[PDB]
Amino acid sequence: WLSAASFQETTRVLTDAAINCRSDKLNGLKENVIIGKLIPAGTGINRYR
Amino acid sequence: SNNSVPGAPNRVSFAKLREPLEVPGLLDVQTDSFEWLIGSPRWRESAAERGDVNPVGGLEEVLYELSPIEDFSGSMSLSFSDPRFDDVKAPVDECKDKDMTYAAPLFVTAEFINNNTGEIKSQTVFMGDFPMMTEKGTFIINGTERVVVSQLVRSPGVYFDETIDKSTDKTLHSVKVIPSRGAWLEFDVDKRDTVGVRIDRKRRQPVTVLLKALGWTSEQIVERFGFSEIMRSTLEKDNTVGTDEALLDIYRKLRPGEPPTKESAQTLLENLFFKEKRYDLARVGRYKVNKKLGLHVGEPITSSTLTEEDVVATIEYLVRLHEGQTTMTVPGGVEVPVETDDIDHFGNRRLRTVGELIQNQIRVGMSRMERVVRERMTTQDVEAITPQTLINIRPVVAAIKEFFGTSQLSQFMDQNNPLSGLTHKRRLSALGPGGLSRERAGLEVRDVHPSHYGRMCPIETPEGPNIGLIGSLSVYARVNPFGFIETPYRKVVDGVVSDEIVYLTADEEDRHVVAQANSPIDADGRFVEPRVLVRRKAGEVEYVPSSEVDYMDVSPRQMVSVATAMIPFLEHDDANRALMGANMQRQAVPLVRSEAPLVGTGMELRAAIDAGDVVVAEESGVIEEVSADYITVMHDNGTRRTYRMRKFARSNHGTCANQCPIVDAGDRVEAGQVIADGPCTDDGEMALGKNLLVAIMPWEGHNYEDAIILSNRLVEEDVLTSIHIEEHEIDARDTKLGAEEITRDIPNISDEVLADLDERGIVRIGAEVRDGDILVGKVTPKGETELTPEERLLRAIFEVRDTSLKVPHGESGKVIGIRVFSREDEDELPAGVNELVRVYVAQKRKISDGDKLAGRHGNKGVIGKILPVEDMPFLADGTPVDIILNTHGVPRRMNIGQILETHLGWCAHSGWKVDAAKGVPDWAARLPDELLEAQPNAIVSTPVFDGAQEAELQGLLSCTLPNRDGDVLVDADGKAMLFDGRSGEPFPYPVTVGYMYIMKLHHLVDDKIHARSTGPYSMITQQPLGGKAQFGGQRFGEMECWAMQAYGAAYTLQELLTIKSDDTVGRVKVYEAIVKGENIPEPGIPESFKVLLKELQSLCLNVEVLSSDGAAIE
Amino acid sequence: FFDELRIGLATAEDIRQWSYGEVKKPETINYRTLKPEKDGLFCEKIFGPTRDWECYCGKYKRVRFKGIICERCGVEVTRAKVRRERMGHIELA
Amino acid sequence: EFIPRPVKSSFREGLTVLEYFINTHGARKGLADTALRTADSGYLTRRLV
Amino acid sequence: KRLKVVAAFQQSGNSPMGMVLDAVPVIPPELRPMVQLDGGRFATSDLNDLYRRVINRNNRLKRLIDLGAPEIIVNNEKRMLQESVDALFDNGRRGRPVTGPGNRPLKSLSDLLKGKQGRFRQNLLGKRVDYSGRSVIVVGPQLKLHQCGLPKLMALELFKPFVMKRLVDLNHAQNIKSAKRMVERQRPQVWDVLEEVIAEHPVLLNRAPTLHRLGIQAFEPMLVEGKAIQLHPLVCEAFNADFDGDQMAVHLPLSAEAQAEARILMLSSNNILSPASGRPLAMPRLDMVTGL
Amino acid sequence: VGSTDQSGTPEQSTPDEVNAALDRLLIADALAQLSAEHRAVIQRSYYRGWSTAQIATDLGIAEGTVKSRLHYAVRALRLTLQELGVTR
DNA sequence: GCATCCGTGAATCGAGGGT
DNA sequence: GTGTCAGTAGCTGTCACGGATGC
RNA sequence: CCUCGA
Repeated sequence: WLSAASFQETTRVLTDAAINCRSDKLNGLKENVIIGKLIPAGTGINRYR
Repeated sequence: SNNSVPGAPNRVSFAKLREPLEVPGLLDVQTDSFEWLIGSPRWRESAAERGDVNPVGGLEEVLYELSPIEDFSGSMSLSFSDPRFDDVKAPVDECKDKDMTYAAPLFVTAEFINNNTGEIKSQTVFMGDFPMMTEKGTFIINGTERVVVSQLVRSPGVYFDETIDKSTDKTLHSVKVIPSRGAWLEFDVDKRDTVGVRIDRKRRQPVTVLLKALGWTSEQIVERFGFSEIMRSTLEKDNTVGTDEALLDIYRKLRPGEPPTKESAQTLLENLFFKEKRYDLARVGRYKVNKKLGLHVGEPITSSTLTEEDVVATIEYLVRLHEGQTTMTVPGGVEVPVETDDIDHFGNRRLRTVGELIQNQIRVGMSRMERVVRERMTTQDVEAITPQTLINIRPVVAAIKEFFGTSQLSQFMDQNNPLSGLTHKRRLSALGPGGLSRERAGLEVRDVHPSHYGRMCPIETPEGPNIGLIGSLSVYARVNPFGFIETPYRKVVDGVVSDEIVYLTADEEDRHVVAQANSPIDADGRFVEPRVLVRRKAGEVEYVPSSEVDYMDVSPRQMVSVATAMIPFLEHDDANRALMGANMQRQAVPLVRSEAPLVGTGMELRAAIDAGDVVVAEESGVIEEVSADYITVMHDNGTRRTYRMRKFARSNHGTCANQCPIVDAGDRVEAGQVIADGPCTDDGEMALGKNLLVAIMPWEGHNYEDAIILSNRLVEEDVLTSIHIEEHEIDARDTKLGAEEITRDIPNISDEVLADLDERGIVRIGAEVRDGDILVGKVTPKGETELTPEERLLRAIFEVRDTSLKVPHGESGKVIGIRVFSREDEDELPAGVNELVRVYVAQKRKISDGDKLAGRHGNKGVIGKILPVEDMPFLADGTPVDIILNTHGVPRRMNIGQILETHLGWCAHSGWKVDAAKGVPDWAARLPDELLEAQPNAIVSTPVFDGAQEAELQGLLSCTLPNRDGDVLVDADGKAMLFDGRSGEPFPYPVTVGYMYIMKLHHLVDDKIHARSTGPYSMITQQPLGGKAQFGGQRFGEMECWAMQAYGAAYTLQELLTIKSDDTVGRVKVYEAIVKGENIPEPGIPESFKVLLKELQSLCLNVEVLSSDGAAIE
Repeated sequence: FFDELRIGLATAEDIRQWSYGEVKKPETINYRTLKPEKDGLFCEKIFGPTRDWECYCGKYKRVRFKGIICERCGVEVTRAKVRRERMGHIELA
Repeated sequence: EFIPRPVKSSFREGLTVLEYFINTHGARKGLADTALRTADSGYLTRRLV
Repeated sequence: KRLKVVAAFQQSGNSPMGMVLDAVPVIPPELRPMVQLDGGRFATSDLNDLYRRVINRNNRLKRLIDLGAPEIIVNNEKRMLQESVDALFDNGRRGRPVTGPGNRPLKSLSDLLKGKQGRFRQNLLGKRVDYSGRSVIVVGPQLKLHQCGLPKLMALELFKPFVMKRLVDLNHAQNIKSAKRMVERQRPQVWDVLEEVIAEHPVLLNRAPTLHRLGIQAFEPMLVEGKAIQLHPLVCEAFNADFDGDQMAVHLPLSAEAQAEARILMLSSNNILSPASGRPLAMPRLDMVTGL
Repeated sequence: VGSTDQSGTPEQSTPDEVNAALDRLLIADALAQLSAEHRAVIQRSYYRGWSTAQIATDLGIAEGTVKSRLHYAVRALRLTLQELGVTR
């Protein structure tokens, strides 16, 4: 829901997120970029990291 | 000869068409508008000879609409008349210095009429400080020159629209009756073949509801609109019937929530559209309606209001248009065509200038006072009331201050060079209040309209997001008292060109047909060819018999702007590069010394003189005493006028406005002659650049795609050196723990940095200051409870802090002026300030690697390398070239003007001599006799769309003058043999060589260079600041983060978004880790993300971070 | 390293569990003393001290009083960083 | 639609007064829609991203 | 579609009562700051007005309830409290927006996150960074493909802490504190010292718009006089960068991993081919092809 | 008068901690060259902000003992800083 | 059951100046 | 403490598109 | 938000 709320229709996405009580698995490029984690790609994947 | 009127240098033109009318005052748009507003004697005499009957100044029109002021009863009355001005409060230049407003006190004559006592007291009431317009058409608000820009607005009147439905695919139609003020009224035909009307944006009522409210029976309605089935179906589908029934239906939809009285709705439905209080079509709004409907076409414009007759004839005009009718006569009216309007046509698109734009702000201020007056009348006694007691001028002065202070039309004046300033005063802006929003401007408002011919230039327009929304007034164009733009035309009687000139509006021009300016004309006036290029209604261009031409264009350059008319060989440059050519001339930088261009257009004289940055003699006389400081002129009658030169003045954009006298002591000077010229001026002509010896060749890749290589001669001889001045400012305030004091005594500062300061802490005049040096030493006392523990220990182990004025990064020059303002010394500072110091620093900027140069044809480029004078490819006689332009970036852009300009430029530099023996050659038969011979460094004119033809240019190259040794260096093709200064071998092939006028643009690396290690951070987001002036960093945007992810540089991306940005502890540990030599620590959590969570919470959303086990972590 | 980011509807009990106090008065600050008004939108008892370790009434202005709830003004004494994280609330009638 | 009347002149020959004006209709709309054609392009790009 | 909403409240275990609020939270003050103007007057955030207008109406409701005001005033007041709270969360969502001074719609909490100026796109997907710069670009034919030229004054500020460290090591400065005053005053010792610092320390060049990944490439900086960046003529195609006033930004990788990512992944010599088509980009393109 | 959301109002900024971080690094170096007694007294007077009697109560030493240790430890730090060229 | 009307979206970075 | 009429400015000169909202 | 530069 964090990768979707940052794309389009922010209020429309955050509403459905709170109704469904959605949990965001912080495992994605757009999501980790936001919080400051290493992106799971390139040198960030567990094989090279 | 070119421009033989004031006494200018003799510039010879390649002109084939004579100029019947000389260019008007290019600054008239600002002048006539303001003179009309205040009713100056010059404007009244202009309207007097114009034929006008009962003209009205701008103030008189607002005061007459206001007078008289009466309460509900009518026992008391107040009226205003005769507005007059006292002398100006402070001169123009003094206002810029002391940060005040240029204004003149406004007096009116008011009197109180008492109906219950039959006695009146009349007196003079001071209304308010009235902002005055400078002679240059500018205002001065708080010490800053501003320019009120003319606004393109939708003209008042009745307009019809033909829209196409999306789903039903049927042709719909709509009508708008746009008043100059009041409520709006739009009729429409929906997809059900019924007619309605929306009153002031409100709900769409059936069109018959309005007729029933006016007292029209349902039978008489069927009598008028019976010929259409869509109107018969409207009265049938109607809900309520009855005159007193639909009248209440309108009231509850217009003013909901109120008890509906038969006379409370009868009052406003008459006042909103037929009483002059809350509705008014200006004298132009009435006239525009009287033609579209074809009624009152003979009545003098006296009715400033809408009538029921107009509404009925309007609905008749609409319903016929819907069902294919093409002709209609109003009952008792002339025949009129039935069509839809453009709203982009310059006959329906109106231009309101400074006077009108100001009048509305005075009108709002007066109306706000009028309501206070009526309340103060019924409160005070009816015998001790005077005009002084009834008048509260507070909302008036706050209305003109609100406008000039905050308005999209009060714009910071462009003051790079005089041409940039002149164009700004002639701008036509579509944006603003009452116009449209930038998000509300389709691809149709922006493109060129056929009615712009001779009125608005189709070239000069920004290429950014404001393209098409901002235009420049055409050269010969003018504005009528109605607001439309008039342009002159030559009346053709019977196939004969006449010197009679008449100005036509947009719609007036369409009712005739006009010939193109460059039509072949007999010496008597008869056209040579039967068929001539003719512009027709609806923007139709076609040939037509000579016996059909009614008018014709005044001059070829009639359609272009002032800057565009300054592009030589303009007819050979595409609009794209021409747009940049004209837009970049306004970006020219005033050079130390100015050279007039060899190849000109003729506009350079009037553009410079009408700009107002030169010094022209008002009356003829002789020069009694002339100095670099001032010029004194002794007239013939005996009076003396002394003109003071503006020396090393800071422009709005940092350029140097410096005037220099031209005439000498004891020089006879005629009236209107230039006695001193300022920046970008030479003997009265705009000198926006320098004449440079150009070679068109690639050179070792340093000029690769649009880069420029320059000779160091331009550095050694200050050919392209420019002066720039920055203003630095600081103030001494009262703080919570005392007061900041400006002192030379600064804690923990050596005596070596403070060596250039006087005893006050101010830098002394003449000192050279680098960046970081102290200019004004100010210390502010800091409390003890604000000290770091280390700062307190460092204070214990060894109360004011340093707030000195230092030189910002990247600034450097000589301190030329200081201005000090002290509250102790009567200086009026804002409350809480005790002293204010402004330091002026001047820098002499030589041309540097990366500075942006450009020509007049959109040929731009930065400086890629400045070779020494010996490395440059030099001509046969040893003279090295000055600038090398890559050839590849020439034939793509379609800017051949530089090629024709380069050739003519050389012929001007060398001179020519046409073989006169054995007759005049066949190519120069059309050339004036003044061009058959030319001395070196001759000045020439290539008028736009006239001027030198390629045939005549070819002939001049054949008869170019030889040099001092007797050798002809360039060939008839225009190319010449150059020698490589680096190797010595001559270049294998001949190269195009000539002289081109190059301007130094205001995009210099000295200003645009920037770098940042650390610096300020925004308090909320904790991210680095932005902009060079704030010492900010660059923005790694969204697309740039995609690039790191695309590379897979994950760690670099985290580094960018964490330790290098908003990691509060991570960025510091990086700074520590660098000076220690340790490794870079691990990035933390961005403080900006912490803010995001706290913002989602503020919306009643419970966001939580869970660990791998499931426990929420704080 | 934290795995999941959970979002949900905030119960009225959560809204009160976050808030360090209710915003009763509508005032903002004083326009002479620059002191935020008590129980206002900037109440120091609720959101936090304007300056570090400085209370409203002025009794505790030193670092030695770390964690002391002032009795005369009710302001805690931590860094002004908490004015970036302590939430308030309005109890609706 | 194409104008039933062409631009006969070449830039070497020299456009007529009306020729330059009639050229600007397409030239300005050439710049106008180019800004719009880049806006829809960049928006499509971020949806694809 | 109704089941899509109802089943969400069923499984998750949260009550639908949360959609109706009994208390509204107050955002911390630093996120709604009130700033002072140089004229003595004050400028505040719109949220303070929005929060303030809700409090006024909420306090009025407590008066009306205590005073036993007519049911028409209590009910007609609660609506205003509903409309006021509706504006605090998303002003303008229903009806006409709450106008401020000048008929300007006030920003709401939900306006803080929408569009390009919202928190997500403006302050989360892209921050603005330290250790960065920008200047005019100029072609440098003599440069090798892996080289770029940055001005001396740009490199000095970018490597300021690195210069301070070495100035204090070589004993040009007594302490690291005075090493800073030396760089800020631009003492002549730094220009010889700066070369040791920037030695083989790659930098990143970026030209907006960054359309594809070849819009950013890594280079070895070369100290040049003047104030313009010197760019290799072969990378102009990737950047789509002509030289008529174009500007490029420079970013200094700090961490060891960041330098390795620039040296290997982003170096201009390792990115000759277009990732879209496989055909070369750093090839003779304009004047160069004509010469050949 | 003003709204921060409204344009034309400058955003608040906070300077960087470079000067503070460098001083902290030099103070941490001069502190390490002190005796455990002197270091544990300056860190209780300037870093913890206690009174003279409060440090005397904690360390179990006399009142004048804390005054004397502080008096020397400050001069000891001034010795180390002036030896490294720290500006007065 | 369907036409209407509501809400969502509309490229990137950069300079300087006013209130 | 308040007490005869006592009544916004501004504005529509964006548009494609989908689906809940509503007759 | 006014003007402007790729």
